[PDB]
Amino acid sequence: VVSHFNDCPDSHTQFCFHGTCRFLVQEDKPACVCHSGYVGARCEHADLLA
Amino acid sequence: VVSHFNDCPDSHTQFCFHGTCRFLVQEDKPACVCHSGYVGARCEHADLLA
Amino acid sequence: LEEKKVCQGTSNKLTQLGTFEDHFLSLQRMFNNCEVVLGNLEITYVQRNYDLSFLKTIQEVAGYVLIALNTVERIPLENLQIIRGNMYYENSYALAVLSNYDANKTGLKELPMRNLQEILHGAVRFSNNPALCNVESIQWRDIVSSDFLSNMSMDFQNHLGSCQKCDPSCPNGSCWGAGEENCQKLTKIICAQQCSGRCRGKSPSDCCHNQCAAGCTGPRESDCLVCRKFRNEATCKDTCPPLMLYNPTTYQMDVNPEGKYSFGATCVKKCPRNYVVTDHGSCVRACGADSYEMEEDGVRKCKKCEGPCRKVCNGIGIGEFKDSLSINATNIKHFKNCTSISGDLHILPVAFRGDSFTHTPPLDPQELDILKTVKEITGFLLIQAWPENRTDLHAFENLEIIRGRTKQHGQFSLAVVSLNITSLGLRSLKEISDGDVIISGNKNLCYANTINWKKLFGTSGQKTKIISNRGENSCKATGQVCHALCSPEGCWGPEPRDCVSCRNVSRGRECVDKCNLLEGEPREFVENSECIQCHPECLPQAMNITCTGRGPDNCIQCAHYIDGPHCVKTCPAGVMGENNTLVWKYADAGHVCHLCHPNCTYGCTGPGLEGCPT
Amino acid sequence: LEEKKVCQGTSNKLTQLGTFEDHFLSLQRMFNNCEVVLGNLEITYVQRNYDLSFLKTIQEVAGYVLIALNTVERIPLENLQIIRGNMYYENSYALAVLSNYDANKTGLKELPMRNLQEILHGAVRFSNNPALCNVESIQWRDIVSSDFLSNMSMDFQNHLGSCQKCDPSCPNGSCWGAGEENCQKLTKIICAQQCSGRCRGKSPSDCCHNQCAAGCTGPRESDCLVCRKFRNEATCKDTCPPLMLYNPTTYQMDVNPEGKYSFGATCVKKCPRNYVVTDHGSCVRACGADSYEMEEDGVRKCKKCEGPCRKVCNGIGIGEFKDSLSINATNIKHFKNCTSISGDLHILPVAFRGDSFTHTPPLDPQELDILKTVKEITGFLLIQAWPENRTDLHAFENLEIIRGRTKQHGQFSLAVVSLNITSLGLRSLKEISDGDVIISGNKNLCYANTINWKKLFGTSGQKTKIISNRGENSCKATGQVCHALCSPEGCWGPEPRDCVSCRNVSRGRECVDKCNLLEGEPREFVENSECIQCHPECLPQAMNITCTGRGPDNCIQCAHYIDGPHCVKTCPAGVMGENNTLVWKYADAGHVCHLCHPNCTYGCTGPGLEGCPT
Repeated sequence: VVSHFNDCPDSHTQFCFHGTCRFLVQEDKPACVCHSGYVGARCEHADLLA
Repeated sequence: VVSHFNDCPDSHTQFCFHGTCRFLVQEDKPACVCHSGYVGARCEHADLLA
Repeated sequence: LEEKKVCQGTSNKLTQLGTFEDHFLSLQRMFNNCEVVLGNLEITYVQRNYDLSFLKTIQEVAGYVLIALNTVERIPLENLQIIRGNMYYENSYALAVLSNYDANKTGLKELPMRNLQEILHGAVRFSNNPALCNVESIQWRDIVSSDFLSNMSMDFQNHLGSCQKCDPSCPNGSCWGAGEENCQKLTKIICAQQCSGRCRGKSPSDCCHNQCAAGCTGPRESDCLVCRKFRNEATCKDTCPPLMLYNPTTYQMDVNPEGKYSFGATCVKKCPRNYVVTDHGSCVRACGADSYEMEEDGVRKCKKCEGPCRKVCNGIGIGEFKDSLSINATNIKHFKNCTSISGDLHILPVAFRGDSFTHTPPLDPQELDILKTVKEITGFLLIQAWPENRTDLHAFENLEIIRGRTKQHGQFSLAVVSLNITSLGLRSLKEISDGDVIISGNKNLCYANTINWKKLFGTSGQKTKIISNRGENSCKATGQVCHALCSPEGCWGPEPRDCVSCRNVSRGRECVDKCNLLEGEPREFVENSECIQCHPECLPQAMNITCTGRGPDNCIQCAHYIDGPHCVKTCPAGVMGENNTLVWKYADAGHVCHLCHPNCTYGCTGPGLEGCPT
Repeated sequence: LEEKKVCQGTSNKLTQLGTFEDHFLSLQRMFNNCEVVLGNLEITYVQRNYDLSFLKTIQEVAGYVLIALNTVERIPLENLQIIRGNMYYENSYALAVLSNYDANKTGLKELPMRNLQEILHGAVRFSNNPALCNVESIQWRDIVSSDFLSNMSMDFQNHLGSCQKCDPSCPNGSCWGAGEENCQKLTKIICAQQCSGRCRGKSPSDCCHNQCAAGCTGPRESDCLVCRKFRNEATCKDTCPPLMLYNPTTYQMDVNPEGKYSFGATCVKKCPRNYVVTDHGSCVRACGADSYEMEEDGVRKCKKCEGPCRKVCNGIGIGEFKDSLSINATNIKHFKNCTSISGDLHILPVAFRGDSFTHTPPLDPQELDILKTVKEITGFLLIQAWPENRTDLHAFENLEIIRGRTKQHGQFSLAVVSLNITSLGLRSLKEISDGDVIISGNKNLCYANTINWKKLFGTSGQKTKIISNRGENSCKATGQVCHALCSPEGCWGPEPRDCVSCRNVSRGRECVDKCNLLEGEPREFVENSECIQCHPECLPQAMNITCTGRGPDNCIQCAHYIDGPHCVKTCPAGVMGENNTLVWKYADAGHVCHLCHPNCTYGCTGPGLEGCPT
């Protein structure tokens, strides 16, 4: 089963502020997983409408 | 019989500066006959262009 | 009504906001009941069997459209008409459809964007989604703008079984789905040979207006489907009608009976009261570097700068701070002596903790004092982290006006979330011209709703959200209600110097109940309910007052010599006068000095020459 | 070439300029060899057997068209296309053909205006002109606008019906008189409702652009026959492309790469040298009262004035003055303290004589000194009368600049004809920014052809015309050649006060033989052939020179005391210094000024305390 996901490489570590990084491999780009209550491409801001 | 022009009435006398008035009758409107060397709707200006 | 419901879109690129069924809720929350997305349109991580039926009402996307790792079979975006492409994904594209299959070659098969007819800017990328089919023959030169056809990437590898066909009632088997309606309808490469734009038929008899952006329903400017540049009340103009027209007959100017202000993408009658109004007529956010704003008779304008043309400071997310998140310790020096942030201030925990990704060393919390000179912010203020030793917003004790032109999530203009500060401490705020106010998640912060916030705002339709702070019934316990001097209006803090209106008198900038009118060195007066002291050399009297004015004349008597209606420590003993004379003035018994005789210029003890030794 | 030959157009409505063959000759001398009449077309008294073959080149008439009292067979206006109808004859009409029969029904036979298609403004009038055949069948709603049809007054009662009925080959029996071509080519009431402007066919595949005035050749905006409002380099625009475009996304303004200044009726890339460039790029004559003119880097602009502005006075013929021909006795009180004339200045012989018709009294010759504050003139200056006992232009004595924006007869700026003055007297006229100068008819005036005007125009392409004033020998014998000190360049009168140039040493506005160097009452020095009085504090040198500059710093010896580099009358004694400390000095041996003791506050007559009394 093709992973489609693998651990975030040691070049974008601490790249994610309020979430856990991960490397979706198909297009060679990382992607956070924000916690409940944080929006933003890098898990930067807090969703004030909550 | 040959009547398109008559003498200027005694209210448009001194109305023509450098010409003599004449009251053409078809439309009841005066019309100067400027002397040689003056243009203008009332024989007002001097023609500086020849 | 003629106001299509708008949304703000998202700006997540590939980030997932929690669990699969907690991402879809955030997706459903933002895009439900939408007609015109003003931001972007991300549809990512929407797993099987979810009902994306709310998308059948979206009609425009003023940004890009990103369809990331979905698995749902069919996305009903069958009403999208145009993608203005104001912001590019991957700096190139304005519609990206990437890898819509989970792990085992199943997922998104249908995508019936049958009404999509124009992409004003940007290329299109399809890639790596081996289940989407029947989008394999669409002529992509009828939709994309003729300029970007060199930058389009396309990779169709639907190798998962097969799928239905689309009957030959459509152009050379070019279909968006499978059926009669789900197949393309060209409007750019079937037009006649004398109309530079869209069309609706293989004839010159029905070519569309130059300003229609997707295809007209009539040969006029009031019949366009989507306007291309502007919108003057249901007429897709090109530039809003000017305010003053030229006059070829008399080489002069006039006044347009129908002239509107260019507010962003529409012709409005009058600019909103918090936008800079130029002379041409334009709601500018912050006018030119030379000009400077100044309040006119009820509106804001800006005129040229004479002599010193002072510097202006761009906020975060604009100018040289284009891709900055917070005011980190690599751009705080640029705010060295600002007094007006032509932008908006973001403070995030990355500012203090310091980042390692984009090589940014941490901040020194003492450097945060540089902001103490800021006097107004044109955008918004987003505070998300403060030094823990601090008990209040100390660096903003001089903030006076938050204009509210740019907003956070399109709604909020003052956000103070998840802070450890016991009192807000903006003891000089006067007006939040536009936006909302959220103050929540401050685990120990008392003074939030004592202030009557309804009089700081200046535009109808402004709300406040203050929850999850330190409970009011606990501030009462630890003895934290504000002072007994502050009027029942508000209190930014516990100290008397932090009220909003002193009940009786205000010695300088701190509230007191009674000025010193009989006792105390500073015997002042209560003019304008502000204790103002007088000349110290005035005579102090224990029964009556000392003074009724700053001038040394209003005093009853004087502690030293008196010279007519005015008194001073010593009367003229070598002072300058009129007509170049050294005025000298001798004293008397009752300290009523009298001018010396014009002879002697050294000393003066008796009348005239009776105090002139040699 | 790229531009079309332009006539200027008459304005004498029904005047006959002399006799039948001098009228025609003055008519031929203007409308020969041109294609666009910038003014008005008037064809009157063109009695039979005079050839009018020079009218077949006229294509537009930017005013009205009056055709009266002619008897010639045919007026060949075949190539006329549009009458912009800017002005009007009799306040209503823009084409009047009235009373074209002498006395015996030998009237105007044929007026074959077969290309006249559009009359942009005003109605039409045909009246009392028999022998005019087949123009009574034209359908005029195809020509006149749709809102002027309530003013058209036209009757056709041709007695001598001996004239050919036209072919059936042209619509609805609407011909212009004869031949296969004189048949109306309708372009407005045959367009299908899909068209907005005019067309070239009934099919909806024939609409012309919205700016096509008469018709079109193709369907775009670059194919118009003649433009409607503006003309941007062979593209009939509607408003010149603005200099700054409004960015719809970032709410800011961006410089337009193709912006052009709107100079009158053609989008130019640069205003003329003598036109005030307004803010939003439009060459304008004179801007609003809220502003006032100001020059910079050789171009002119106008900005807002501090508080209330000054007074600027409309010239003759502009604004409220439309009934006026010159500065009659009535309107002269409106020129009280005008430092400029944003307009013209006509001084006709009627001003001093007394206009009996328009109820105004004769002017007092002394009152023509109110115009001594006038310093510049935007338009032109036409003088034809003067109080013929003053032998100079005593009123315009300090006049300095003639912008010449508007010109007389479309060519002349300064015009001084038919006067009885002896010298010009404009001893301060420094530049004639544009136009041409004529000085004729002055029977006795000699000091005119001595000034080299070429250094007064500035803008190339300007020529004087100074003819028939006085044979130089007729005043060379009486010594009326001006002074021997007005250096070879020019001369405005017989006095040294009149020379334009100045030799050796001028004394301000007057020329002199030598400087008060060495001797004289005021000591002087020489720079650029001008002498300025030495500082009063330089000692009168009976030997060599006295000073080398204006300031007391260049003296050879001070008259009184000397405070350092400067020559002072009395050493300082109360001058402000540093730290608010006064300044007292004293004169020693060589009358040199040295500071007092820091103590001596009443000054001092000597060094230290051993100098001020104690």
